[PDB]
Formats: sequence, structure tokens, C-alpha cells
Amino acid sequence: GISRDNWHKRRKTGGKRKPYHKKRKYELGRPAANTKIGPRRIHTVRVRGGNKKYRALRLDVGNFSWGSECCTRKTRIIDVVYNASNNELVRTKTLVKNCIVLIDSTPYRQWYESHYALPLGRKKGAKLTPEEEEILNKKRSKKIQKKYDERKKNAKISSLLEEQFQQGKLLACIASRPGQCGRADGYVLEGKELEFYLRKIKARK
Amino acid sequence: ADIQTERAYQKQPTIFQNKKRVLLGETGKEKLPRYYKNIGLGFKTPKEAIEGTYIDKKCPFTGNVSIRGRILSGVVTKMKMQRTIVIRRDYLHYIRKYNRFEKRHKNMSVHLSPCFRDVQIGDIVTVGECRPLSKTVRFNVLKVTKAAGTK
Amino acid sequence: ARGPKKHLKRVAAPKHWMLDKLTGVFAPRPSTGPHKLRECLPLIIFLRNRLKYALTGDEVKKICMQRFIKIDGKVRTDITYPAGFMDVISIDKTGENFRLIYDTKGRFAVHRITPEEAKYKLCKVRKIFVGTKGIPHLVTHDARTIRYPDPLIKVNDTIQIDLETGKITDFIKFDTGNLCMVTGGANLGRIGVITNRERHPGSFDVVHVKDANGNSFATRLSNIFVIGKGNKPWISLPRGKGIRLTIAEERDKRLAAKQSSG
RNA sequence: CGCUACUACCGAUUGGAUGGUUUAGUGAGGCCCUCGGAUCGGCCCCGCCGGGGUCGGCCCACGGCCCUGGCGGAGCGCUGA
RNA sequence: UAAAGUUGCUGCAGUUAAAAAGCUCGUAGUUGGAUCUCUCUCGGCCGAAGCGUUUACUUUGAAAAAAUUAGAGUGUUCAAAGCAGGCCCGAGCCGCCUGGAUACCGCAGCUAGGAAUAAUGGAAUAGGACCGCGGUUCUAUUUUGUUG
RNA sequence: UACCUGGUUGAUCCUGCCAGUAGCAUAUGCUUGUCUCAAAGAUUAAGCCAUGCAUGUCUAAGUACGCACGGCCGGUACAGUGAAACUGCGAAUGGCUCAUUAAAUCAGUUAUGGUUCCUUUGGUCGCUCGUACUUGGAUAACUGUGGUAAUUCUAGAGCUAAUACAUGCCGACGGGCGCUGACCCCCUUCGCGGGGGGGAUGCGUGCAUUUAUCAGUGGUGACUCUAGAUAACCUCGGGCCGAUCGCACGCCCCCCGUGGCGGCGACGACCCAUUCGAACGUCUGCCCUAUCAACUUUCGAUGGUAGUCGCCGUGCCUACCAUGGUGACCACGGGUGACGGGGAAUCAGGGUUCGAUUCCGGAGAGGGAGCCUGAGAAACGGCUACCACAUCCAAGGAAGGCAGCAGGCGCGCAAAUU
Ligand SMILES: [Mg+2]
Ligand SMILES: [Mg+2]
Ligand SMILES: [Mg+2]
Ligand SMILES: [Mg+2]
Ligand SMILES: [Mg+2]
Ligand SMILES: [Mg+2]
Ligand SMILES: [Mg+2]
Ligand SMILES: [Mg+2]
Ligand SMILES: [Mg+2]
Ligand SMILES: [Mg+2]
Ligand SMILES: [Mg+2]
Ligand SMILES: [Mg+2]
Ligand SMILES: [Mg+2]
Ligand SMILES: [Mg+2]
Ligand SMILES: [Mg+2]
Ligand SMILES: [Mg+2]
Ligand SMILES: [Mg+2]
Ligand SMILES: [Mg+2]
Ligand SMILES: [Mg+2]
Ligand SMILES: [Mg+2]
Ligand SMILES: [Mg+2]
Ligand SMILES: [Mg+2]
Ligand SMILES: [Mg+2]
Ligand SMILES: [Mg+2]
Ligand SMILES: [Mg+2]
Ligand SMILES: [Mg+2]
Ligand SMILES: [Mg+2]
Ligand SMILES: [Mg+2]
Ligand SMILES: [Mg+2]
Ligand SMILES: [Mg+2]
Ligand SMILES: [Mg+2]
Ligand SMILES: [Mg+2]
Ligand SMILES: [Mg+2]
Ligand SMILES: [Mg+2]
Ligand SMILES: [Mg+2]
Ligand SMILES: [Mg+2]
Ligand SMILES: [Mg+2]
Ligand SMILES: [Mg+2]
Ligand SMILES: [Mg+2]
Ligand SMILES: [Mg+2]
Ligand SMILES: [Mg+2]
Ligand SMILES: [Mg+2]
Ligand SMILES: [Mg+2]
Ligand SMILES: [Mg+2]
Ligand SMILES: [Mg+2]
Ligand SMILES: [Mg+2]
Ligand SMILES: [Mg+2]
Ligand SMILES: [Mg+2]
Ligand SMILES: [Mg+2]
Ligand SMILES: [Mg+2]
Ligand SMILES: [Mg+2]
Ligand SMILES: [Mg+2]
Ligand SMILES: [Mg+2]
Repeated sequence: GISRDNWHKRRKTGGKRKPYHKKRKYELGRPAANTKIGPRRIHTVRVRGGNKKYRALRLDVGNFSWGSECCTRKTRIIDVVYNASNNELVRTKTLVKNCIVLIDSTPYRQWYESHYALPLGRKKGAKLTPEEEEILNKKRSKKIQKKYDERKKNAKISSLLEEQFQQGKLLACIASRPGQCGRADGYVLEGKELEFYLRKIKARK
Repeated sequence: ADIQTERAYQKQPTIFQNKKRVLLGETGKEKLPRYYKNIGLGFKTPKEAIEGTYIDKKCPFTGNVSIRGRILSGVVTKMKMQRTIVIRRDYLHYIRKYNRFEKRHKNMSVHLSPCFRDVQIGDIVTVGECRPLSKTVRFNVLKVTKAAGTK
Repeated sequence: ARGPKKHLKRVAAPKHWMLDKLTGVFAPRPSTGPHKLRECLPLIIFLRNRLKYALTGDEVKKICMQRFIKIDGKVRTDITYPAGFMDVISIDKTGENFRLIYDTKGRFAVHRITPEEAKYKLCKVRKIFVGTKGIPHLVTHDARTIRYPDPLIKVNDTIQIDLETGKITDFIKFDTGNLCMVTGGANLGRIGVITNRERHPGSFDVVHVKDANGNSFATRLSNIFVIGKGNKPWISLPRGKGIRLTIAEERDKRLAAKQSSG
């Protein structure tokens, strides 16, 4: 079938070579796993040595890490925005390694509000729900309030991430290969890389 | 700016450049810590690799490659590909019947790191063996020494 | 081939087995085990060709299936079991103990030992690595893995193992002045004292050895096995003390023995 | 130049021939993906046969609550293959 | 295959027997005149580190499948072969002694000495060696009994 | 054994071939008494095959209610031998041939710090804090009913097992450690404030898997190595954490029990190490041919970036890019009565020729191609198609691969017993 050998290629000088053996089992190849966005659907593949490869065909969730805060959380995947290799992958919404995607921001906001006890992602209208009020304005003792006030010194986030939190969606990059391991894992974009990808996305439109 | 020329972001994989810090340390300098390593066998790391800002995953000093095998030498003949040059190795082959020799040559495509600059055609290069980096490249430039006509 | 090979041609067998050409087409292919195929001695070869206990391969099986032979204190019924360097073979039925040691000709010799000596063996440290939970592990030349070794033991050293419990009793460090035997190459079977070690980064190291009579030679680092500390070995030696004679002096010794015979 | 024979060359022309390439147009079969659902079960709703406890009016009769073995019929109810 | 010094590297011919281009220039190739008599530091005289401007050459050493060839031993009745065999027995009823060597293995790649021959190298717009002395900028470790 | 002789002329000296001489290996002719070894359908046809055989396997230790045999008790599960069948393993080794193949194969030398690995050997296997005195449904062999001209074709019905197929606990289990932390104390302070402890209640936890971050036990010439810490994840086509078998059977208790404990093995299993390998790489090395001088790049040719696929490294493939790469030191193309070496014949010293052939590598099973199972095959004494041949038929269908051992046809100068 699909063979990824080296003897069907031309030589360095440019002349062609005559093969001396037919296709072998260990030189085989398999059709690509075009992973889309939807309810989870994964097929297992029996590979050389008796091992398994998890061929993810459909994925909708994955665990992403906020590196600056070191906060890893499991969040759903919403859409694909940018792809360096080819723009056809963006149109068909294919999940591959190093593609830029949009993920939900709710678990990160919950962790941030439970850690620093500061508002985040809230509108200027100051509308609130009592659960969030008791999460932020809880009655703490002197020692615990002392730790929280000290934590409030380091509570500061760049304007780009704050705007993304206001929008409700974050930009992330996938670091795992969905077609090989069956899961879509990655990290939240931030810093110079976030600016680079924002500029690329804006220029694409 | 000058480094970012591809559709994908060019980063050093082992360096985390998004570590948050106080506003006082941000004003000082935005100097990313450089990743480099000693390749061994007595070869020294060029200062341009340590102090440089280029990104090259195939660089023997700042990339993810391993130097093991044979260490060979050649003369630079062509510099027209991106980050890779063509060198020529000359030798003599012995013919038993006539008790004499004949001149022979080989051509090698080797990877040249951005840390090595001011490399001209006709200077000596010491290369080391690594894993296959492309279809025809299996060696990486380790040292560059100038020609006899250097002033 | 499409997979592992299961046969061994008799002419393609190792030459230190001293097999003859006209007996058959095949030779006993050693089973997988602690020792390499080219560096072991199969149980059948030692049991019928060296000791002359059996005449055919069937009698070797009839002996082995009575659970008479023990290798390193454990009963082996496989007739092609790979037995290698510094191994102990015990036959309780006849009350005999043997240790596999190369002679000066590079062949395994029938070397009888005291039953007291048959309780331990020497091993060469091949690998040192830290495993899960920060537990050191030591891997010897005969595939033995030992947990929690002495922190001073490094690679190329020698450890004494008690065959009953399989635990280290003591060890010898790889230093100049110790006693070593060559386990491979042109100097296989020679015993001497280490003189100096040459280090070649990225390549093989070369070690020089000098014997009792003053003859010097060199080998690679992988072919050296440390036997004893200083000039005193920790095991019993074969008839030849590890000194290789030249052809002229072997002829002289043979002629002297013939003259004194009769 | 006139006789007698052979080999090798041209060259009206088209046959018996095969072999090797490729341009285009079809294309068996396996494998992968998206569908598909012949059929086979398990769980709920009733009915009558059977064994363990208990509750109730109680005296060797009959119901309640659970389990438990089989059997017959529904639900395009649910689910698995 | 030798004979064939009738394919000539050793080692052939080219005036008249077959043969030197009509003549000249010229790139690649081949070839090329003489000359030049180990080192500080750090550690225990040696150990580490730089060696060598580098090679070519020669002499060592290591790694290099068996079988074949060469070759040691051995009365297969000799030999071609084979890797066998020999000794005393009053019987050893624990039988004894001994072999299964060695040489060679081209080229390329490793290792350590030699320094003749043959290549290559330095100080000429001296921004060349060696011993020192001031001026400025950028970072790391330790000592002020610890911690800022 | 470092070797020559006849032939051109009326006669001579030469150049120069022809012929003469000796080995070796194929055939053939004549002849042939005794013994020891010993090649043998390679050359033309990798052309075609009747027939027969060439791969099967059970221990005390997975499953026996076949009287098919068999000893005693006679409900008192199973005495023993054991056909058949389910399960497990092997069948990827060996044997044959040399068609293809010219930096390809192959040889020496290195590398995997860029991968996989049945089995053997050794190491782990209460390290997880959350019906068990043993859980469930079927299937053969067997007993009965059948279909087809025909096969190692199978269909229905009635039974019954597991180390087949599934499902699932207890125990260790007392806690420990990370975060959350109401509340309770102890110092200084007139007091706020500055400190030091204890803590109920909640979440997480072991090894493997995926991602992100932090610090820097042991090792290398060199890791983005090994080990450690932190936040999470952990695939229903699902990683581990034993519902398995045999032999000898014994010590203990407030006891006669739900009795508790215990020795050797067999089988199985996640993960390391080892063994047997396999697979991709580095350097050097191959016969003739210019009446083959430029080749490669539309359809990847050379390199870069990111991905896909793959067991891994890589134009292996994809997208976007640069214009590269090779060549009189002979590229590219063509031929080879070319599988490559270890080797063989002849040889003063050089050298010439051969190597299908018992050893080591490679390739193939009429020619192509695609696959299932499995640790390992693009397997052919496995399967599925096309191409060419070809067997039985009741014309509806079914079954093929001797370059395995014999043997047969054909081919030829040329090669053995069903
Ligand atoms: Mg082929
Ligand atoms: Mg010569
Ligand atoms: Mg085979
Ligand atoms: Mg075997
Ligand atoms: Mg199709
Ligand atoms: Mg000749
Ligand atoms: Mg001659
Ligand atoms: Mg001639
Ligand atoms: Mg001469
Ligand atoms: Mg002549
Ligand atoms: Mg003339
Ligand atoms: Mg002239
Ligand atoms: Mg010239
Ligand atoms: Mg000169
Ligand atoms: Mg060899
Ligand atoms: Mg040899
Ligand atoms: Mg005459
Ligand atoms: Mg002649
Ligand atoms: Mg007679
Ligand atoms: Mg034939
Ligand atoms: Mg043939
Ligand atoms: Mg034959
Ligand atoms: Mg056969
Ligand atoms: Mg079976
Ligand atoms: Mg199998
Ligand atoms: Mg045969
Ligand atoms: Mg090789
Ligand atoms: Mg790899
Ligand atoms: Mg294994
Ligand atoms: Mg049935
Ligand atoms: Mg099972
Ligand atoms: Mg780690
Ligand atoms: Mg890549
Ligand atoms: Mg690329
Ligand atoms: Mg040949
Ligand atoms: Mg051929
Ligand atoms: Mg000669
Ligand atoms: Mg001669
Ligand atoms: Mg040959
Ligand atoms: Mg051959
Ligand atoms: Mg042929
Ligand atoms: Mg094949
Ligand atoms: Mg065949
Ligand atoms: Mg055929
Ligand atoms: Mg076929
Ligand atoms: Mg298997
Ligand atoms: Mg096939
Ligand atoms: Mg066959
Ligand atoms: Mg076969
Ligand atoms: Mg036949
Ligand atoms: Mg047949
Ligand atoms: Mg004949
Ligand atoms: Mg005939």
C-alpha cells in the first residue's frame, strides 16, 4: 500500500535507481487522521511490535496549561483560527500539532478568582451573583487575610490576556499530536508569541 | 523582528520566555537567557553562538543534534543553499598493478550554523557526523579555519 | 530472513568448541541466556565432548532430565544452556565442581574447584543507573541486576557474589597494579597486572598488561576482567598460570616431557 | 569483358512475429473514513406457576415490601453487540 | 592459463619491416633547481591540560568468521584424508598422560615511535612576538558568626 | 625447471604471425581387473508437471459425565489409561534456485545520544487510602435431522467445560504527604500592629500515558540523560495492581470452628536489564562502453520552516518558500552468456582468467499488485484479484502453483532411485 521507503527516489546526482526488492511490511504508511471538532471518537491502531496508536478522529476537550500561572485545566476546544503549515487546515477545522485554537476561559477565571480573590473577566456594569460575591468577599481571619493581601501584590495580568478573558475565549497552541496519541494538549499563548500570532491572524483577514 | 521570518513562530524549545515578573525587573532589560551546550571532543563554543540571537534547531551548539561518529575535514567550495554548504574532499587511490596512485575527490553537503560567519570559498572546515538532517546531509560544521592567504 | 534463525551450521560454530567437521552438518545453537552466543559454552558440549560422560545427544538429555546438573546453584534441564565465563557447575551425584575459566589457548578448560570455592563467583560491573524512587541498580556481565549496591562501586569493577543469596560480599576497584585476565581478542586467556590505561574520547580505551614473566601486551578496555587485588587472585587458577608460551618453548617442554616419560 | 559459386551490404514494399516503454480514457481487489442496520441480547410494563424472609386481618387460608428461579404479550419505550 | 618481452608497471616498438599529429599557442592532467643542526600552571620525578602548522612514508600495537592455502604434532597397514591419540595393568573396579598450535589476511578506518625524502605553514602598509604599567564598561563565586 | 621448435629465400640475417608444447574444466569416442574418497538437470527453458511424501505437537501440573477400556465403594463430585474436540505454541526455521540487481547487492570500519524486539536470564509484582469460602452468558467433541454430480463444503435441533470469552471485590488500611483551612493557644505591644505554633472539615495521591513549569542522586567526550518537585490529563476500538493448575502435607488457638496459619513448583502479566536479532545510517572499494557530453527540476530534482505518516532519523509525503544538486578525477545513458565475497586454475618476480554450486549476506516462488494473523511475513506446502496457462463437471459450479525429495515431458553437446 502506502510506502515511505527511500529507494523510489532519485539519486543525488539526479539519475534514477532500479529497485532490488519489492515493498516490505516495515516500510508501510497509513492514511492521515484528519481530526475534527466534535463529540469524542477515537480508533485504536495495532502497530509494529504489538503496540497501540490512538487515532483520534473527533475531539472536543483537552487539558491546557497557563504557563505563567502554572495552572493546568481541562477545557473544551471551540474553533481553529490559524495554521502555519497550510490555510486549508483552518478552513476544514483540522486539529494538528502547533495549530492555534480558541478555548474556553471559565476554569482559569475560577482558579484566578479563588487564588487572588480579585475580579477578572467581569463587565464594568458590576452585576454580580451571590456565589461570586461570597467567593470574592468572604470573611477571613487576620492570618488568612494577611496571605491574601500579600498575594494581591503580584496579581497583575497583561492587557491582551485581560481582553481575551473579557471575550470569554483564550488563544492556545496544541503541543501533542492528536493522530498519534489520541488527545489534544497544549499551552495558552502569551507574551511575544501571542503578539506574533495576533499580528498573523489580523494580517490574514 | 529580523528573526521572525517564517509563518510559524521561531522559538528555542527549552527556554520559557513568558515567566512573569515585577514591573521593576521588566524595565531593566528584556534579555532572554540563551541555551547552548558543549559538544565535547575539545571543540569550543563560538562566542557568536553564546551571544547570538539566531534560531537554528540543527546547530551543533544551540540546536537538538548529537555529534557522534567520524570527524572529517574538507575545503569549502559552494555556499548557495540556506544554512548548508558543499565541500570537496580530495585523496589518492592506490592501484596495486602499477604501484601508483590516482587523484580522486568526493563532494559533501554539510550544515553550516549561523554562528559561523565570514566563511569564504577555499577555507578549511572540520565537520562531525550526526543523524541524517535531510536527504543528503549527514554532517555538521564544527570548526572553520581560514585559508593561507588571510591578511 | 523473515525472523529469528534457529539453526547453527557446524563449520560456522565458534572455533573454541573444537568441533570436528565430519560428525554432522549442524552444531548445537546456544539458547538465549546470560552469555552471548559467540562467548559461551553449551551444556551439551561440556557434558559429552569435554567430560566424556555421554556419547550421543540423547544421553545428555537423559542426564539433564534427572536434575543432576546445577549452574550457579540452580538446576538447569536445558541441554543447550549458554554457560559462560566465571560460572560454577555442580554435579552432586558425583560430588564434582567446575569453574569455566579460559586457558592460555583461549578455550574453556575443565577446571575442578573445592566445594567451598563453589559458593561464590566474580562478576564485572557493566552498568550503574538510578531507577524509580532514587534506588541505585547495578548490572553485571552475566545479566544480574542488583539493587542498593555500595556507592563506591563503579563500572569496570569486580564484585564477589554469593551464589546462594546473590548478594555482594566485597569488590575490587579498577586501578593500576591489580590482577586481570583478558576475556576477548588475540590475548584471550592471559593473566597479568595492569600497567596503564589510555583514554580516547569518543572511541575505545586501550589498557596495557604485563604478565609474571615480564611479557607485555595491550587490549581494549572491554576485554579486561579484574580477578584479584595486586598479585593475589581471588579465584583458583588453571594448570597454566595465564602465561602464554611461544611455539619453540612449547616444543621444548613437550620434548622434555617425552624424554622423562619411560 | 565473358563463365561458376559464397559471404557481407543497400532497399518497392508490406506480412508471421514477439519484447520494452509511455500520452489520454476506463479500472478488479484489498485497506481507511462517513453512513447503514438483517439479526441477537440486557433493563423497564403486565399475567400466571414456583422457593427465602418479614408486615397486615391472623389459626394451618390469603394480600403488602423486597429478593429469587422459569414461562407468555406489549410498547418504532431505553441501552449493548 | 603459461608459452606472449606478440598489450611490455617490472618489460615492447614508431628512419627504411605497422607506426611521430602539416605547424604553433593553450586549459585540465603529469612533472618540477639549490638552501634552514616539548611546554608553563594546578595537583600526587610524575598526574592533568595544551602539544605538534599538519600530512604523505616507515616501524609497532589493537581489532579483525569458520572452511581453503601455508604450516607444527600424530605409523588413517602407506597415501589422498582425518583430528585424533599414548601408557602400565599386579588388572583403575576413584584408571592415568596429552593435542585440537602458529603463520597470512590486500585497500580504507583506529594506535604509538621515527623525522631522511616529498607537499604545506608564519613577521613586510608590521593593526609582529616577549616583560610590564595606567583609564573605562559588563556579569559570576567567596569572606565580613547567620539573614536583607 | 626464470626453457622453446617447424614454416616466406637460389642461399643469409630480421620483423612478424600461423602451427607445434604443458596444465585446467565441459562434452564425446575406444577400453576397463581389485580397493579408499567423491562431483552430479547451473549453462539451452526462473520452461510445464501425473503421482506419492516433505510440519506438526501433552506433562504430576489449562478443559473428560465417549464404559473406548478399566479397580473398589455403591448418592457417598472427580480412582486410573485415554480417542475426539476446545485452548496454547510452532508453522517467518530449514530446503531450492540465481531471474532481477553496477555505489545497488556486498566486504572491511563505525553509529543508533535516531528504533522495535517472541523467547531465555536477572530485577520489580501488599509502594495506589478508594459473591470474594470463587461471579456471568455461550460453544465444540457427543447424541439426532439433512442438502449438493463434486472439496480438508457445511446447515438445523438437543446437552455440557476453561488458563477460551467476559465481569468484578475484600485485604494491606493504622496512616503519611501536598494544598484549603473555620477555630484554639503562646510571645512583644497600653493598644493597633509585629510574630510562633496547634488544628476539625474538604480535594489530590502508586507505577505506566499526554502537556506545561521548577530546582539541580548518579553517568557520558557531549542530553532536551537518569532521578526529584509542582498543576492537570489519563482514550469504552479501555495499560498494571493473579476469580488459574500440581505434589507433600503438617504447626497454633479462650478451638473443635466461616477454623487460622504455612513448603516446593507450573502457568500468566504492566515495566526495566540481558540474549537472539532485525531495520536505518558513516568512510573506502566494482567489469566493458563517448558511434552516450551534459544530466536532474511540469509528476521532488538540491536546501529551509511547520506539520502528516511511520517503530524511529529524514522530500518519506504535504503546504509555503529559495534556485539549487551532479559532471573529463567520466556525470547521465547503454551492455553484461553480472547475485556479491570467503575462494579456484595457471603462475620465476609481476600478472591473466574464473567464482550458478554445500560457508556468510541478498533476492524469488509463473508475472504483477493488495492484505489477514502474528513478536516477527507484503509469507505463497496463507488469503484476495488481474494477466498467461491449466484439472473435474451431471454445465448449475468447484479446485490450482515441484527454482523441496524422487519421478515425467520438453530443451538441448550436456547431468542419477517414483
Ligand atoms: Mg528482486
Ligand atoms: Mg606491480
Ligand atoms: Mg531460509
Ligand atoms: Mg537450541
Ligand atoms: Mg477501491
Ligand atoms: Mg595468454
Ligand atoms: Mg614471461
Ligand atoms: Mg596473438
Ligand atoms: Mg625483466
Ligand atoms: Mg613487437
Ligand atoms: Mg612505413
Ligand atoms: Mg613532422
Ligand atoms: Mg597546465
Ligand atoms: Mg626539490
Ligand atoms: Mg575474516
Ligand atoms: Mg580465515
Ligand atoms: Mg624454397
Ligand atoms: Mg597456438
Ligand atoms: Mg579382495
Ligand atoms: Mg532448468
Ligand atoms: Mg537453470
Ligand atoms: Mg543443481
Ligand atoms: Mg521438504
Ligand atoms: Mg490446535
Ligand atoms: Mg507463529
Ligand atoms: Mg535436500
Ligand atoms: Mg558493510
Ligand atoms: Mg531510530
Ligand atoms: Mg525481552
Ligand atoms: Mg446448538
Ligand atoms: Mg485470556
Ligand atoms: Mg526527569
Ligand atoms: Mg520534520
Ligand atoms: Mg523539510
Ligand atoms: Mg562474476
Ligand atoms: Mg543474470
Ligand atoms: Mg606470481
Ligand atoms: Mg611467467
Ligand atoms: Mg564463489
Ligand atoms: Mg556466488
Ligand atoms: Mg545463468
Ligand atoms: Mg519473499
Ligand atoms: Mg517455485
Ligand atoms: Mg516454473
Ligand atoms: Mg502467482
Ligand atoms: Mg506468535
Ligand atoms: Mg507472495
Ligand atoms: Mg512447493
Ligand atoms: Mg516456504
Ligand atoms: Mg523434483
Ligand atoms: Mg508433487
Ligand atoms: Mg556428464
Ligand atoms: Mg537426457
